[PDB]
Amino acid sequence: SAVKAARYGKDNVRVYKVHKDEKTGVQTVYEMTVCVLLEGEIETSYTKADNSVIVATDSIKNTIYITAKQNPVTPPELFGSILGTHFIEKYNHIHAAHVNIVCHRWTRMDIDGKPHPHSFIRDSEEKRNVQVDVVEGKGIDIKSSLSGLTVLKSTNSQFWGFLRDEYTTLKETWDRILSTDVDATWQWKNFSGLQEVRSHVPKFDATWATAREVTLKTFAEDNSASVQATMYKMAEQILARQQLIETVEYSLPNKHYFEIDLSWHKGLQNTGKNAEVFAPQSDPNGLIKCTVGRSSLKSKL
Amino acid sequence: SAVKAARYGKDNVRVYKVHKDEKTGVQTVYEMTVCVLLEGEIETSYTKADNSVIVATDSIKNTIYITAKQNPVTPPELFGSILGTHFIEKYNHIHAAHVNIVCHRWTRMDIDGKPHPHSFIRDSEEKRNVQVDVVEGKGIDIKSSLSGLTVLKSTNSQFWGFLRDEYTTLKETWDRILSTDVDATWQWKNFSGLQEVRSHVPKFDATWATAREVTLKTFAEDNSASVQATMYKMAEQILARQQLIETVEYSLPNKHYFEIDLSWHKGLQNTGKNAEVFAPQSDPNGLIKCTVGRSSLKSKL
Amino acid sequence: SAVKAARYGKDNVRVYKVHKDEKTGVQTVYEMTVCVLLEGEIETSYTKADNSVIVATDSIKNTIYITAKQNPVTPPELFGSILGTHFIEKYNHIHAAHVNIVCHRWTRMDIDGKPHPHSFIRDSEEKRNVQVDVVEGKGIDIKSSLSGLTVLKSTNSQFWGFLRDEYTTLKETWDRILSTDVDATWQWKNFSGLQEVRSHVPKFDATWATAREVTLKTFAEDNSASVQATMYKMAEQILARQQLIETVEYSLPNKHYFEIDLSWHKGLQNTGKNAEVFAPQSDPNGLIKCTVGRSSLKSKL
Amino acid sequence: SAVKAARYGKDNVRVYKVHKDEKTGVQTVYEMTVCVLLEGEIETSYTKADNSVIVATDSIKNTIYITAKQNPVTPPELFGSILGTHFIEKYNHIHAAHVNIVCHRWTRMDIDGKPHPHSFIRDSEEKRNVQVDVVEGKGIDIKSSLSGLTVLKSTNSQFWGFLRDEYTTLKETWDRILSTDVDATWQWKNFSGLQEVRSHVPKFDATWATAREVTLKTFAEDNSASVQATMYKMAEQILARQQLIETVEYSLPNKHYFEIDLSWHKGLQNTGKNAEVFAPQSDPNGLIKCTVGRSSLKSKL
Ligand SMILES: *O([O])[C@@]12[N]C(=O)N([C])C1=NC(=O)[N]C2=O
Ligand SMILES: *O([O])[C@@]12[N]C(=O)N([C])C1=NC(=O)[N]C2=O
Ligand SMILES: *O([O])[C@@]12[N]C(=O)N([C])C1=NC(=O)[N]C2=O
Ligand SMILES: *O([O])[C@@]12[N]C(=O)N([C])C1=NC(=O)[N]C2=O
Repeated sequence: SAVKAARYGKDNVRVYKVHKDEKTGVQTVYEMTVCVLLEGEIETSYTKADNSVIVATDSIKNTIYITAKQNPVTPPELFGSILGTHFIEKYNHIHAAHVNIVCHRWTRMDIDGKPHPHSFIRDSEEKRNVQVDVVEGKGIDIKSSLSGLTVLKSTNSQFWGFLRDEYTTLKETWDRILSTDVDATWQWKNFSGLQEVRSHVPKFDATWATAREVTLKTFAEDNSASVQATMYKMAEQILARQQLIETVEYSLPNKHYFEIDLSWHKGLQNTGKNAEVFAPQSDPNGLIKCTVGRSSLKSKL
Repeated sequence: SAVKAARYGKDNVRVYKVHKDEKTGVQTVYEMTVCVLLEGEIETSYTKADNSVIVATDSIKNTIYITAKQNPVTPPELFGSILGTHFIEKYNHIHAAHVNIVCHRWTRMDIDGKPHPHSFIRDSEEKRNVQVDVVEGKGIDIKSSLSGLTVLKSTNSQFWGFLRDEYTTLKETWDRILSTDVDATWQWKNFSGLQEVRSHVPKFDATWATAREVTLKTFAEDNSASVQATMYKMAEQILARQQLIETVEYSLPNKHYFEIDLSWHKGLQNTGKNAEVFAPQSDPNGLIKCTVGRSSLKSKL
Repeated sequence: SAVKAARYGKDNVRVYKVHKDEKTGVQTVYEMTVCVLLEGEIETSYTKADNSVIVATDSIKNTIYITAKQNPVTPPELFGSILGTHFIEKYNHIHAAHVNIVCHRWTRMDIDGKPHPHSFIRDSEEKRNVQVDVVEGKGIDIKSSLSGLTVLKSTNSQFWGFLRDEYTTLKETWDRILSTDVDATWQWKNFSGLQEVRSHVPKFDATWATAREVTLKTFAEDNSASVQATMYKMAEQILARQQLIETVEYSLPNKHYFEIDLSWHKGLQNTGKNAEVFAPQSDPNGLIKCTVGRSSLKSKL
Repeated sequence: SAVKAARYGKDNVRVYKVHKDEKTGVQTVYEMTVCVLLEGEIETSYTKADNSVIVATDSIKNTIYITAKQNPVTPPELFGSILGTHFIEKYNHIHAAHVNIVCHRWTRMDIDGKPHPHSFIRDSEEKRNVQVDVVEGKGIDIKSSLSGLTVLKSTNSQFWGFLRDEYTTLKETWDRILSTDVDATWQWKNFSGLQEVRSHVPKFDATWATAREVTLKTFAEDNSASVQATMYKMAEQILARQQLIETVEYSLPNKHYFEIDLSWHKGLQNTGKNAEVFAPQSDPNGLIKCTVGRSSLKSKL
């Protein structure tokens, strides 16, 4: 036998950081969950009980907290790049660091119409995430995402004109509920190293904000022909607004809300135009995915 | 043997309702999870295989949807009262109905600064709940609550002066993080029936809003001596603002954020006044409870 | 305002203990999650910022680990009684201790047909639990339970003869699937203190084993008329087999498996006698409860 | 813009099937959760609101149940292959089907020492899974796995000789607890189509059983130098026992159990040789991965 692939490290490292402005009194908090997995010349730890090649996962944990103490933790694209770069620079035999960060929301409270200097609310379980792959000799590859953004529209969604054969029971509809949990990912151009990442720092928060804005406005305003058609519109707009991202990926469940025929009970009308009460379905669910990039076709367009 | 207590029914009934204003185009959505459990002269279903006394749980489910079609689903205190009253009135041998409702958030989206007529966001997993116990001959007992309201303050929390003995290792502190998930319950005066509940309908939304407002403002503004002291202040204020509630209950976890001593690494200072990076602890957690009512002591106060 | 009820303590305290027989080499492991909440003369911690009356939750945590080091952790009824007794004896002003223990399964592995001396498998997420309420001057009240015991039978369950009215759509059936997650609780006679608990120690494991055995055999063998009828049979048998328990409680979901009519597709027959493929329903679910005790009726039986 | 990748279908489809032997009375149950995602000439559903190319997810759901009615659901490798093959054969424009199956345990109950003909227990949340990728013109690629197999050994695990630098605090140990949740995957040689899959049907259950047996015995018997070293031994043995699998992958968390120093309390000794009571850590956790294949090195071995 031989080792074909290996990576190891510390997962589920919860990290909080506070910034205190002593002049103004305003405090700002950040909370994340971090995973760092390393690759390199480590195969003998598996094959020969050679622990000399292992940077202990406990040490990786320590390093996450030390790096958070010594650097900004925002934007997460930067923090992840600093953290991954540390491992491949510090350890000659480590050649890749894979850093995943989930950022948790702590939104400043407004009390009596004024932002409070040191109190926060988890205003959504929506996350902002990064996946930062730092590969020695091959730069830094970053995927940024938002996830757990749960939305519903009560009309202006349709689904008709789909294939119908002997496996089909679904009725066409010109007016349905559409609800999803949005997972949207934008993948950046490869960066050559940490200096290039730093050179683009403002673009990270700006592009996350664009992605979120476009997602919400397109969902709300598109009289949707399908999940497929709507998500594509989102992706094409995000690509148009940031030239440093190469692709946009969406993964969207179709969280079904079924009509309830009540006509068996006193002739109650609760379908079609009279549909008011629905049964949300926990499972199963449609699942619709696509990755959108920029065109390179010049004929047969 | 004999049956000492029994109740049965349908749990986890997911319900959506939409209201459409055809004049304005504005749509409003409601989503809940409902449980209804019945009591009455049902013991022979357990002891004698007598199913004649069972209103099938499937029928209870149907009844939840029919009742939602024929009545408002808001405020949940009213919906639960209508629903519970139905069972004890319709079925002579059913003498209590226990209705639990969890209301899920669907907050209207603002798009380009304007409220959208038919698009919504799950802006928090915070819930608004009711427990409505409709007992034949003994009226309607309602407990209203908010739950899953997750908050954090980064300073202006203290904990010192606690008992110290041979089991104690905890350091006193004059400046710590305080974070919790708020579960707050207000219990209403007994109502004689559905007419009395209806007579107080506006008070339900108003009292939920007061409870939420008081919770947030007191959390944010109290330079807290303990979880105990802060929660008591919340409860006393809510009681002062609604004379139809008899008690207020809080159940609050103390979700610990531990300092991380980094002085072993290059003399890094990350404790006390220099504490910036903390380790959120998933478990264990303090758990602090109290039920507050109005005083009746006239001496030794 | 005044404090009407209060309790506080530490929740979610994970505890492992190992026993090592140095003569044989056999090791035995125990893992639990513990909650201890205290009551007593603590109201001034809420009303007056008086922390002197608070035994810190951190200290309660320490005490759980110290007590586990100094005593057996099995049976959990005993451990919980020792632990609760400690708080009301050690602290004059603490007058009740409420101890909840969830015991996690670590079943010894059999390797090549022989029990391994120090390797274990989580063979089920089924739990064994206790609730031990130690109340100064009023002894020790113990509720023991098993929970998360998930079972299914593919026939020999029926449900017919239930009430039928204008809310009813459910078809009678003489052959259905029955599946549940069993939560069964037995409540012991009040014990006067720790000596009386100790005097009955062997009965705890024996009664848990009886409850489990009776549950499984009755589920498997009863040609069930309803969940109600089957659960009652379980309870009556457990009461008959242990005179020191006063009541038995079951709480059982009816986890529905729906037939799927496929006759629209090539005349496929998949209902009634030809039902082979079913759709498990995640929600909603029936929920059926009862508490059974010993009879005291002497007439009209 | 253009579509670079797309797939869509139905997720979270719960499926039960029963087999009834009418001669013997013995019934056997199967329960799974299924996901099927399709690829093909579908880009215009995203770019042009062309629903004609969409086989509705609802129809995919119907097809899962129909296929389960008309075919064996075991082994899952076969069922997934039949199901995926159906989509690429039935629909000219569909060119890949990605089928994921999670199989849930229903183990026959033994009652009074005899296997019961129609009653079952969920004896573990451990799963058996498959990922079957059916790609037109490129056969069938199958990955089989077991997951959620939670184990612990109380001794005969070590971790010493790891890299030590200025980021390291971890103590070397020659005797620790080792606990994990095993996720083990074996990837089969590419199969040319459904006939080749069928030709190897007995190997699927046999190889799952080997993987499980090897996992448990190696975990129990290896005096482990590290998670890395132990998992490699598992993988090499599985490869040696089935020539039709090309690689074996393990993904193992190191679920830490920390010693508790109690020497501050009455000199209690609970470390090293006297360690009996430990604190299981929910997070963070080590995470150790490797993919093992057969060697092809002929020099510098
Ligand atoms: O995804 O869920 C489908 N299949 C289906 O049955 N639907 C009702 C869907 N709606 C869609 O928007 N697209 C789609 O492919
Ligand atoms: O609850 O968690 C405690 N015990 C304790 O150790 N603490 C740090 C606490 N803080 C409090 O506010 N109150 C309390 O009783
Ligand atoms: O509980 O789920 C019911 N109601 C119902 O509709 N059922 C199919 C049930 N089966 C039962 O065993 N009992 C019962 O009351
Ligand atoms: O993985 O958790 C480590 N790092 C570490 O700190 N450990 C205690 C580990 N034990 C291991 O078996 N391997 C490893 O790399």
